Parts: sequence; C-alpha cells; structure tokens
Amino acid sequence: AIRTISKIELSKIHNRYNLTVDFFNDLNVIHGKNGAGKSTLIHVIANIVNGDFIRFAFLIFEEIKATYSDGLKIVIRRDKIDEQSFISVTLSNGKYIKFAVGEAMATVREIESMLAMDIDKFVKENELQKVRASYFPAFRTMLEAWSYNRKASAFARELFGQFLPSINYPSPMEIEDRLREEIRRAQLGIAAYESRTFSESFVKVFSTGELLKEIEGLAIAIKNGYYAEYSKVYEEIRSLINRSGALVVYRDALRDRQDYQEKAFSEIDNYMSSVNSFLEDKEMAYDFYPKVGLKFPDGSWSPIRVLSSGERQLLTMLYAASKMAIVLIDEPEISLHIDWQEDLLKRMLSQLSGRQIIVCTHSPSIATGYEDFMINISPEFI
Amino acid sequence: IRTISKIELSKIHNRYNLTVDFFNDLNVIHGKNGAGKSTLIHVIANIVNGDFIRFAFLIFEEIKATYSDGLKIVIRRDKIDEQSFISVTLSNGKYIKFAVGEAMATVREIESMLAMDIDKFVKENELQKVRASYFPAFRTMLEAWYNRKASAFARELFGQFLPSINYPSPMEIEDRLREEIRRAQLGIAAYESRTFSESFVKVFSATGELLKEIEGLAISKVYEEIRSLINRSVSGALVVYRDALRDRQDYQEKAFSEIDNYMSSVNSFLEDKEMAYDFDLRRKYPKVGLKFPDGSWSPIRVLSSGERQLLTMLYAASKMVLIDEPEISLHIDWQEDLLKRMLSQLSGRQIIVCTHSPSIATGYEDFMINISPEFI
Repeated sequence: AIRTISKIELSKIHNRYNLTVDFFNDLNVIHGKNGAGKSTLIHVIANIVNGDFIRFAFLIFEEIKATYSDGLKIVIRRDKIDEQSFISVTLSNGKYIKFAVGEAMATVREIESMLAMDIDKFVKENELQKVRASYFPAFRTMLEAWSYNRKASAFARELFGQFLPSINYPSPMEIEDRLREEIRRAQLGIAAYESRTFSESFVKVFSTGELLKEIEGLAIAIKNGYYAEYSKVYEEIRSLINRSGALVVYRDALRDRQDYQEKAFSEIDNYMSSVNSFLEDKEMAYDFYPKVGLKFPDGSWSPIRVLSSGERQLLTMLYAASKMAIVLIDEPEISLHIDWQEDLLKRMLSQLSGRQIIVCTHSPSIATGYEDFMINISPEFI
Repeated sequence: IRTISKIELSKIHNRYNLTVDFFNDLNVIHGKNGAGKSTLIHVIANIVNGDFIRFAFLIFEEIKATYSDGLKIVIRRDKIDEQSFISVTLSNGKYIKFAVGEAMATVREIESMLAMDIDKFVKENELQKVRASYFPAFRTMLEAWYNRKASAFARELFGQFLPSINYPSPMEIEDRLREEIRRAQLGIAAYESRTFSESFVKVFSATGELLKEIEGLAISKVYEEIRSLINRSVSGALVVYRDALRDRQDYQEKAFSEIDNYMSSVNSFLEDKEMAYDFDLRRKYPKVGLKFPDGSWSPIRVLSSGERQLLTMLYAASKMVLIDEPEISLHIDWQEDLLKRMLSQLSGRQIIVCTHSPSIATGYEDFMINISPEFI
C-alpha cells in the first residue's frame, strides 16, 4: 500500500460511544471482546478506503475523521436541515462533497445513478481509490450457505443493513472450480509453450558428451501436458536418446521446457504447501481432466466435503490470501485449534508481505509473537 | 430415560474405529478439529432421534449403540450381490434389512413404503422414548437462509447422512417472542373477563388490616377505581376480592415469567445493554430489542455475531442433547460461563457438547473425554 491508515476517530457512532484507534503501517492486531463494535470499525474502514462512502448514508454518527500516512484527512459529518439528513465528506485537499441520505436510499432502491456518478467523480478527481482494502467477513459460513459470489453482497446487506461493504469472498464450493480451472489453464499454457518452443527451436536449429548426458538427464524430467501428442514427441526424443550447436539448442529448449513446467504449477504448489503446512496425516493435491481433492497415506482419495469447518476456514482464508493494499480480516480464530491459531498469523505473514494487514481477533492465541502490534480497543461511552 | 452409555463405531468411512463411553449427563468431548466430532454427533442424532434411513448414505462396517437401560442397536452395511444392505438388528428384538439403493430412491422421491416400514419398525420396538436435539456448528448458515427446507439445504452441502435440522435463526426468534407476548396479552385479557364474571357470580352468591393490604396490593383501569374507592358476614366476600386481586397478580407474573427467564438469561451474559420488550403508546404492539443505560433503544440487528450465538444458544435450550462447537465467536469469559448458565436451563437431559477450546470445559474437567481416531 501507499496511504496507510494512521489514526481513525469515530465520534458518537450509533449514539453510544466514541472511539479513536491509531494504526501502524504494519500489522494491526486488534484484540477485544464482542460488542466492542470491532465489526463496525472494519466496515467503516472498508467503506472509507475503497471509495464507497455512499454506504455512510445508512450509518448514524456525529463525526468521523480518517487520517492516512501521507497526511490526507477525511472528515465526515451527518447534519440534518429541514428534517433531511446530509452527509458532508470534507477532504483535507480543499474539495468537499455533500449529499442527502434519502437520495442515496432512493438510489439503492433503484438498484433493487446520478449520485453514484457524483461519488465516482469525487473519488476519481481526488484520487481516493489509490489503495483498495479487502474485507474478510466473520460470517463466511453464510457465504458458504449461498454458494466470488455477487448476490452474497445483497444478502448480507439485506440482513446486516446497507452500510455493509461489497462482499468478495470465495466459498469452499467455488474454490474447487477455481482450482480445476487454474490447473487446466496452466496445462494449456504448458502446451502453448511447447508449440512456441517447437517453432522457435525450428528457427534456431535452422540458424560434446556432457550435452548428451544433460539431454539424457533432462529427458526423464502430474505435470504431463494436456496435448499428449507433444508428450509423445518427447517420448520419441527419449527413445532416440536411448538409441554440437544444435545439441546446445536442444539442451536449452529442454531446460526452458522444464523451467516453464515448474513455473506454470509453482503458484498452485505454493498454495498446496501453504495448505499442507497446517494439515497433518492428510494431503490436499491434484492427482489425475484434473481432479482436485484430499489424499491419505493409505492411498485412498476423498472429496472436499469431508473437511471440517476449521479446515474450511483455512481453505477459504489461504486462498483469499494468496489471491491478493490493505487487508482487513474479521475473526480468524473461528473453529480452530489453539496451535493453528498460534501459527496462522505467521503463515499468513509469510504469504502476504508488503501490505497493511489489519486483523481483529477475540482470542489472544492469534496474537502470539506480535504483542507490540496488539492494539486494545476500549469504548469510551458518551 | 435411555441415556447414551457407550458408542462403538467400527471402520467408519472405512477409515477408523472409535469407542466412547458416555456419562449420564454433561458429556464434554474435547479434541482438535478433523477428529470427526460432527460425524459422531450426526451418528448419535441418527440413532437416538430415529431416522435410520440416513445410514444408507453412510459407508461403515459395524455401529453399536448402547443406551443406559441396556438396549443395544447394531447397524451393519453388508454387500453380497453387488448391492449394499443395511441391517438394523436390535437387542432381543426383530431385525430389519433394506437395500441402500431403494432408500436412495425413496429419498430422491421427495426431491414411501420403506419409510413406513422403518417407522413401523421403530414404533413397534419403542425406540423413540428419548429424543436428542442437534445443535449444528453451522448455525450461521441457518441465519443466512420450524423450517423444513433448511434440513435439505444443509444436506445439500454436507451430504445426505446429515440429520434433520431444527434450529431457530435470528429474526425468527424475534417473531416467536412477539407472538408469545401477543399470546400472553390475549391470555391476560381473557383472564380479566373470566375473573370479572366469576367474581361477579361469587359476590352475588355471598378485619380492616386485610382490607388495607388489599388496597395496597391493588395495581383495564378497574383496579385504579377500586383503589380510589378503597382509599375513601358480608366482608368475607371482601376477602374474596383480595384473593381475586392476588390471583390476578399471580397470573400476570406467570404470563411474563416464561419470557422473563429468557430475558434474564440474556441479561446474565450481556453487559452495558439490556434486552427487553416495550409496548407502544397507541396500539400496544410489542417491540423487542436493546435498552441502553442511556435509555436509547435499538433493533436486534446491531448485535454482534457473539451476542447472536448467545441468543441462539440460550433460546432453544429453554424450549426443550447434542451441541456442536459452542465456542464460536465467543469471549473467554463467555466460554467460561456458558456451560454454567446452560446447565440450570437444560438440566434433566443428556447434554453432549463437542468443543475445540478447553475454556468451555472449565469446572467440569472430570467430564472431559478426549476423542482419538484409531485409524485401521
């Protein structure tokens, strides 16, 4: 990210309490018991950072101040004139926009667009959408229930109010299709690099025993291509090896084929290693059309339906951490054993580097090893 | 009361064997995820609560269920002529057998001879004396979508072995509480008219300290006129008046007692916020929601997932047992006090809970049975 959040001041939100939280540029582990408005704070941040300030028309507040790292100040006030409420979003740059709450309510019931275009023009001419924040809700089981889905945003705004931001989160029943599509697409990518290597190596060939030994070693080196005819041309190459400059060209082509073979599947092998780091006595893999699922040391195969809520939380969180700015995670301790809660932040900090990772947990087991980042929330009741 | 004593699963999913001995009450199973805690709970809910046809969707070898009185149920899945048959053999009773594919076709028909056969088999042997309630660990999904389609919805993504899902969601318990308040208001109004007609008949049929106590105890607005008249042999009937007023007060308390206990249960956990009901100034339509110490009111949608788990767990425990993962989205103090709050409201039944966090099992460490799958 660039404009990291430094300090957010919420005054009289829901007419109950005032809250001012200072954030670092790094990890932000907010620890506090339920009812602290942590979820609200996350929705406020996700409705400020991602340019969706129109959702603030559905929120009851007095004064909301958001300060970034570079020095941009956003002051939001809810003032009503002649029985009609107007939200004033005043930036530190000089410009300020104001709009009626009822106009935004009418626009939302229209979606069931002038103000939407006005908000888009305001955030585009002021460049308020430089950093996009990803929202990980604490109700991802509900996203599994209506199995990224786009109607889930409307369902969650239906039963949690219209202040809720856009919901883009992957279900267990969508990541199976996503993984199958990515594996077949990577196999097709391997086949296209085979055909490009054939045409380029034809042109290059048209223009020692160690090179022959290297070709014999590289002939043996699942990762089989989709176009099996090229696997049969490779079988014929191995059969010919069993039976100068052009040999160097052949060796370079085989080495580039092996390197692209590793590089096409490296992203999914990283995700599989990230999953299998937690899991014990059970491996998630892509044994063979691609089949994706669990494997056991007995050699038995099993569908992804045997997985527990804990393992489902790990799948839905590690896939949505690899496929990534500012990352906001709500309740990562759900249905997890204490050791996985201990190692979850270290695994996600190993896979998500270079971004502002804000997490909100109720269990302190999540915040081991990062106790200096533990910002304790406290509601200052009005 | 045939409480579960010992469950022996042999080669469940053709993976592992498990034999667990259960107490008569408060079976707090503690173990880390992936141990099939939910599995065993579904097995118990498909044995105790009837509905053995779901066992046709399960791959197993031998399942033995022992109750407290001594009833043994042996379920086996045996295939001979390339068709699997489920053999439900009871202790000292008749045994029933059926094809797996026939039961699958019977279930797919709902998408009934075998269903009637299973119902007759479990009815003639009296296997439904004690019913076990299933509290799923995915009750947020029940909030997402009593209700009968929710069972099929959950069986869609958890398999057809999953038992019947009967669990109340938020925004449905609000309707249940409002309906109960409306029913209590109609009950009070009918008891007013019944008390008026009965006291009319009894006064027509027939000390000053008792009259003073009756005047003090007086609190639609006929009681206000009675108190105004009291402020300004035969007197036995006056004693009847005091008794009638006292009986009215007693019925009034009982009318709200069923909901006030649940409100107290809510107010046992919740801090700096009270959940209560109020009536309108014009139509007396009940609103149920929060009451802040500032006097401000708010709907039940401001409540957090934690408080919603507390709402869904304190309700349907009073309306009475297998609970799956009661530690979800809960504070450590709430995990400490949840079993202590629920044991007063759920006493007298076998309460089986399965938790991943040992904080739930504080104060009941003698009941902590650690599950361990013995892989074949």
